[PDB]
Amino acid sequence: MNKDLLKYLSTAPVLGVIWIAITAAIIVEFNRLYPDALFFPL
Amino acid sequence: KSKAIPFLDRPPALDGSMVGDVGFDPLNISSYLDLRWLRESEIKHCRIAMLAVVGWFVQEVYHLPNEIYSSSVPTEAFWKTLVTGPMGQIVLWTSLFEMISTPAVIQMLQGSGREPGYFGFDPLGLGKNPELYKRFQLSELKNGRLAMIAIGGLIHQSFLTHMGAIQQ
Amino acid sequence: KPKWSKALPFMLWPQNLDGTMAGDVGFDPFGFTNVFDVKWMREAELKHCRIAMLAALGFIVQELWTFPYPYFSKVPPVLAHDVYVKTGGMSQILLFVIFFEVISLFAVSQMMEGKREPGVFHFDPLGLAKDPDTFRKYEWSELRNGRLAMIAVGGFIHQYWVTKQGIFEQLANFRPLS
Amino acid sequence: KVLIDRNVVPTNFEKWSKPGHFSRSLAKGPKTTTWIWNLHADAHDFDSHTNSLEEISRKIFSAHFGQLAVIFIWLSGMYFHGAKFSNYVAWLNNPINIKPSAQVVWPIIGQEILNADVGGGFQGIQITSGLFQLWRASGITNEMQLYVTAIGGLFMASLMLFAGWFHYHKAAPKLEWFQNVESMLNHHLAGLLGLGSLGWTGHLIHVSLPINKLLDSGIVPAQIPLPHEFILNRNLMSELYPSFNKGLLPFFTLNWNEYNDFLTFKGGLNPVTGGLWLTDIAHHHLAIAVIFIIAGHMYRTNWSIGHSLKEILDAHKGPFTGEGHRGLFEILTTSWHAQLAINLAMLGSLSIIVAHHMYAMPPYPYLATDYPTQLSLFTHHMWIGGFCIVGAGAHAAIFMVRDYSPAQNYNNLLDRVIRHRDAIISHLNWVCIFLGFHSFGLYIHNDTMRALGRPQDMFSDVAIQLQPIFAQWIQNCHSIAPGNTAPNVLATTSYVFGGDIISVGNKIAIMPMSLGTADFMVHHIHAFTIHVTALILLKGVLFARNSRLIPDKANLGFRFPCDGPGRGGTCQVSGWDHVFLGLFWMYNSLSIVIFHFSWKMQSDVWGTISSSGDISHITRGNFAQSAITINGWLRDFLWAQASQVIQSYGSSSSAYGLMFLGAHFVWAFSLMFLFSGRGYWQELIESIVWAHNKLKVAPSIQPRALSITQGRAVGVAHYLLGGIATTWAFFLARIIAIG
Amino acid sequence: SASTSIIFIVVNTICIILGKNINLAELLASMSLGHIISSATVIGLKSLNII
Ligand code: CLA
Ligand code: CLA
Ligand code: CLA
Ligand code: CLA
Ligand SMILES: CC1=C(/C=C/C(C)=C/C=C/C(C)=C/C=C/C=C(C)/C=C/C=C(C)/C=C/C2=C(C)C[C@@H](O)CC2(C)C)C(C)(C)C[C@H](O)C1
Ligand SMILES: CC1=C(/C=C/C(C)=C/C=C/C(C)=C/C=C/C=C(C)/C=C/C=C(C)/C=C/C2=C(C)C[C@@H](O)CC2(C)C)C(C)(C)C[C@H](O)C1
Ligand SMILES: COC1=C(OC)C(=O)C(C/C=C(\C)CC/C=C(\C)CC/C=C(\C)CCC=C(C)C)=C(C)C1=O
Ligand code: SF4
Repeated sequence: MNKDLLKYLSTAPVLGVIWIAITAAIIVEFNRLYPDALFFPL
Repeated sequence: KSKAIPFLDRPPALDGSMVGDVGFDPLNISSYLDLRWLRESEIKHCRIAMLAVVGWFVQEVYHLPNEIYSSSVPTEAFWKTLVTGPMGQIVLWTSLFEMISTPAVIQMLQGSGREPGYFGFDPLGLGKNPELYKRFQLSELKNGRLAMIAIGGLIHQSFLTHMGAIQQ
Repeated sequence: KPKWSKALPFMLWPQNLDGTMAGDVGFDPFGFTNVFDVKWMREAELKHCRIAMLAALGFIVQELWTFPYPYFSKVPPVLAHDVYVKTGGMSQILLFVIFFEVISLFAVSQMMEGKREPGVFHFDPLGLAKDPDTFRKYEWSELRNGRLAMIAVGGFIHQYWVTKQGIFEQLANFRPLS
Repeated sequence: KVLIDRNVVPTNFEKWSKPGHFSRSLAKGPKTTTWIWNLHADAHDFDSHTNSLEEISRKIFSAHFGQLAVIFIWLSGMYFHGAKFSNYVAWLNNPINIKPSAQVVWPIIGQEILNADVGGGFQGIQITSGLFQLWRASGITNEMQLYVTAIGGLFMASLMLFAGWFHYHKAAPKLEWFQNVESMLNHHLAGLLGLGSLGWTGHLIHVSLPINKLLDSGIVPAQIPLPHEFILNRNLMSELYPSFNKGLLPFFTLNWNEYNDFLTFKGGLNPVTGGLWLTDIAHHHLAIAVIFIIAGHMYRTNWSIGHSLKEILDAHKGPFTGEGHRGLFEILTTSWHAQLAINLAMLGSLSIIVAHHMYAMPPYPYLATDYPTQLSLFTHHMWIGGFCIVGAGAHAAIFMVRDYSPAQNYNNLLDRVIRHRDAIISHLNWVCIFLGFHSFGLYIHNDTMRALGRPQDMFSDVAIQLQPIFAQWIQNCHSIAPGNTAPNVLATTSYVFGGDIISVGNKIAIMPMSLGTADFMVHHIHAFTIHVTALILLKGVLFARNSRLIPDKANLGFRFPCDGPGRGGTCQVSGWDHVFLGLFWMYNSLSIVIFHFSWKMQSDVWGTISSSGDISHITRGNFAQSAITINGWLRDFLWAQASQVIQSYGSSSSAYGLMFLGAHFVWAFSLMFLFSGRGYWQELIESIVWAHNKLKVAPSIQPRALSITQGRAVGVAHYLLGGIATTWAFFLARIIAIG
Repeated sequence: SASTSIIFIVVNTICIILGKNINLAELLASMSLGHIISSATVIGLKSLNII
């Protein structure tokens, strides 16, 4: 893959957005599949 | 000068090169629009007219099967074939050709060297001889110029009347 | 190169079509290769060629034969799309097309860097074109068959939408339009 | 002449990983976090990147294609949401009893509550953009037509994105091309506006007219022929509009009166839909098309005929104005900022005209009795107008700092304005004080008198009257004009001036708006707030280059925080700082305009009618007696109408409750930036940096407090966002409940 | 009709005569102004049922 493009994908805002979006997705998907966890079940 | 109008002067743009140049441009529109553009347009009108003239006559005599194709009066033939299909096709396939022709007109004006009206269509090899080519070009233009006026009559006569040319 | 286009004698040979590639008869009137890279366009051309050829043959064979199980069961090709979306068979094909296309992403980037020729995957298991001259001959056939299949597939799908007949059903009867 | 340079700029990603490549100052890279902010702030300040006017012009032209691409994607999205995620078709069938919706939320963390019961078996967010009414007027009757329009939008977006790339990287026009202002005007008048209007007339006559006539007669949408049927089968048209039997012969022979069935001059409103007659709209567009195509033959291009703009300007000079308009042609063909200033002023002013004209002469079917849409459209277009006007001030000031020269402006109108700037600003200062006292002062008088139990001493309709007699007289002229000064018009331009109560369903579409003391008072508030906004912006422009306080201000530039604590203190002298202050006053001004609109319409226009004919207004005519004190606005407007938004939790309007609070938060947060200064913050950051250094986790890009100017920018941006979004939530929650 | 054509011939002729090889831009400009003036005249007279 093109090195200049890869360098662009490594810039702070691009990595910032991608990483936050993945994190946000993980939280969304946990809450979509295991909803309403007010506490750890034990 | 000007052979056609000997009392009026020659059109400045019309030097004496193109075929069918008898110095006929009273309005001198060749000074305002490019002559290659005008000739390209003239030949296109010629060739459409000539086909349309023979179309006018032959449609009287013979017809294809199906009621849509059976209409002696050429003006009436349009209406029954408009929404049906045939005129959709004629438009479509001529549009295709014109879409391909559009960039050729552009690069002519830029200066490719393409003469106006040349599509290089000579299967039988008529006008391979330079001498024959020239006289063939004049006749095309003469006959086309004549057909342009002729098709005008056929249509306008058919408006006045309500039959074809052979019927009238 | 021959100055005037071969396919269009009244138009100049496209400036960025050099005459060397297979399929080149100087046909680019709209001048796509003036602005876009020919390598990119050829990459695309061959991908469409190869997908269409598979499609053309698929349409033909599916109407003449299907696998002898009820899960398959004869349908018209165009309708089969929605049949197998429901079963999950179409998602399976999508799974492996995605896989190959994500890999191809790297191939296309390396092509644009000049490290790979458009359309080349070095795929010749049976070794039908070990000779350079047979390879160039077959390059032309691939393009010609591929270009034909691209249009042909257009025919099949549209004629079905109109006639509501298969390929061979229509050739058996051949009823004209209204 | 077409003048272009080819293959100018290579296309690769090399510079994408080199932030701030475009600027000499930024290309060296950061030493400090200030650099990160500067990168964004300077990205589109193209004339700060280069001195070449040609280079600047090329970037602008290409950026414009970028904007158009974005607008096509947005437009495409609206159509696609219409096709895929809306109750458009259901609404089409029953527009009085279905609320429009074209946004549906996914069921996550309980947010599906927001899918409201809008009717037609549908659940979704109720929209207020007016798209459904637009699409109905266009003759769209099914989701297929919306899908295809959406796809066409994506095609256009891609075409704009290509043109942007092409005209920057591959075929960039030369400066001489851009300076062809005579040719540009001819094409934009005749071509863009003229042919645009003619083309739309074509749609109206051939598609909108028939479909809407059939819809209004009560034909079911699915039973109406598709648009092309009306074109191919003329008899379908001639059934509806008999003049179509005569074809185009009346046009070419100037028997235009033959077309008086589909080209009308009715006035008033369609009684079925409560919108303007489409036959009037068709005639409007045909007339406009003709005028514009003629207008676009004014200027000289490649032939002998036409005017030179320079020659016109140079002739207009009189005994009061020195060299007159001499030198303006040079300004307006060498300064993009000067062009932007004019064009923002006019575009903004136009948006405001659109707001007023669309509520009073509702052009779409079922717009007038969609109260949420009426309120939303007026408010939206007022805001857009305000922001553009403040922008005009910004770009007028930038011109004065960067592009003005004395040699170009010797004793012309521009020079003569700046040579009496003290006379202009002193008088505007006075008129603002006068207006302030004699507008707001009347409310304070009234509050005091009513609190003291002296209603007889108030300015009111039932005490000391201040009747807007001139406005009342104009209303009367407009009401009697049909068949008089407008003899061939059948009905009023607007029922707002007088005449009938138009109703659709049992909802009032439009009716006469009485003007009394409360109307007089609020009009002088608008005069006041607009004059002050003008004062601030005008002062910024006229003192951008220098003042008695700072003789060399232009050398400091457009955007600088101050010139130090000396001379008494010089904070906020720059042109930029006048825009900053002007934004708050524009905000103040337009807030009162939209509040006036909201309350007046609910009190005196919108409501229900009985069969007997008894009007019941949403707030029951309380405006006359309540809108003449500040307490009345606080109580009968803010407190009373906030009941909807404030009681929205646990319902489909709960999003508005949340946005209302969220917007109050953002507003208050803005005050941290506006009231503080960076000296405090830079010191605080020093202690925090100490802790990071101690733990070996300090960044190499050193943390800095925001610049003085950025502090101000952040402050005003949060103030506006918070303030405007609060009103948005307030308005929508209210009007969706009661309207 | 004659009256329509007469007004057109006369008005457009005056536009050519007062317009001052031939210059086609000037001719087209003159005829265009002639059409505008002629159209408004005809339509006007028609409205007064004179023509
Ligand atoms: C590489 C591993 C792999 C695996 C595990 C699967 C698994 C499946 N495929 Mg998929 N598929 C694959 C690759 C794979 N596929 C590839 C490369 C393609 C070409 C794009 C497809 C195209 C495809 C289509 C069009 C469809 C499937 C379907 C299926 C499902 C059939 C369910 C069933 O009832 O089986 C029944 C199985 C048998 C009766 C036994 C068959 C034995 C064969 C030889 C398979 C064993 C292969 C084994 C994993 C590897 C080598 C074995 C060894 C002997 C050499 C199953 C989930 C179908 C589906 O979606 O059903 C709902 C379906 O319609 N696949
Ligand atoms: C398709 C690939 C492509 C590539 C590789 C290039 C490459 C280049 N362009 Mg070109 N350009 C392109 C397409 C492309 N462009 C298109 C489509 C346009 C029309 C807009 C342009 C118009 C253009 C201009 C006017 C300029 C360039 C310039 C450049 C150079 C610098 C770009 C840079 O560093 O900023 C990278 C910037 C970005 C990645 C951001 C772009 C943002 C886009 C345009 C809008 C985003 C949408 C929206 C605002 C998002 C909002 C989100 C929301 C949260 C608010 C670089 C050689 C500049 C130069 O200096 O050359 C000498 C320059 O001035 N380009
Ligand atoms: C008929 C001629 C014509 C037309 C229609 C336009 C239209 C436009 N020009 Mg202008 N322009 C023209 C001639 C024309 N120009 C000439 C001769 C010059 C040189 C003197 C310029 C120099 C110029 C500059 C420097 C700029 C413009 C810009 C614009 C856009 C302004 C923004 C807007 O209103 O969006 C309205 C949007 C639309 C109407 C949708 C897009 C329309 C596309 C481009 C096609 C329109 C024409 C097409 C032939 C119609 C198709 C008909 C169909 C039935 C087949 C607008 C698209 C600005 C711009 O935004 O550039 C990108 C800009 O900066 N123009
Ligand atoms: C056609 C309209 C138009 C155009 C083409 C320009 C063009 C320009 N402006 Mg002008 N301006 C305009 C309208 C316009 N402006 C309007 C309407 C105003 C009043 C607000 C101004 C006031 C103004 C000022 C005060 C200044 C400019 C400046 C500039 C120049 C640089 C802009 C830049 O780099 O910022 C890059 C863009 C950003 C940093 C984006 C910031 C986004 C803000 C905060 C709003 C976002 C809110 C969003 C809508 C909602 C919430 C988002 C969500 C994420 C929470 C550029 C020449 C600057 C200059 O120095 O010129 C020489 C300058 O100082 N403009
Ligand atoms: C200089 C020249 C002179 C000759 C000049 C002379 C007057 C020029 C003659 C040409 C003109 C008048 C013909 C006009 C022809 C106009 C066209 C060609 C008809 C278009 C109709 C369409 C096509 C629409 C029809 C449709 C309608 C809608 C009805 C529908 O039913 C279907 C169709 C059928 C399609 C002389 C005399 C001095 C001699 C000198 O030596 C050389
Ligand atoms: C140059 C050439 C000329 C030819 C020119 C001429 C005009 C060429 C034009 C051919 C075009 C129109 C082909 C168009 C191909 C259309 C495509 C292939 C359609 C894809 C359909 C999809 C694939 C369906 C998806 C479906 C849908 C949508 C939805 C689903 O539910 C179901 C499925 C089933 C998936 C000549 C004639 C002069 C001869 C000369 O010799 C040289
Ligand atoms: C006079 O008014 C003011 C200042 O001076 C004019 C200030 O300076 C500040 C202080 C504010 C600052 C310094 C800006 C805050 C910026 C942020 C949050 C830091 C940005 C950090 C990142 C992008 C990294 C985080 C990474 C991810 C989450 C992915 C305030 C409050 C202020 O009132
Ligand atoms: S307080 Fe700030 S803005 Fe004012 S003079 Fe001092 S440094 Fe400048």
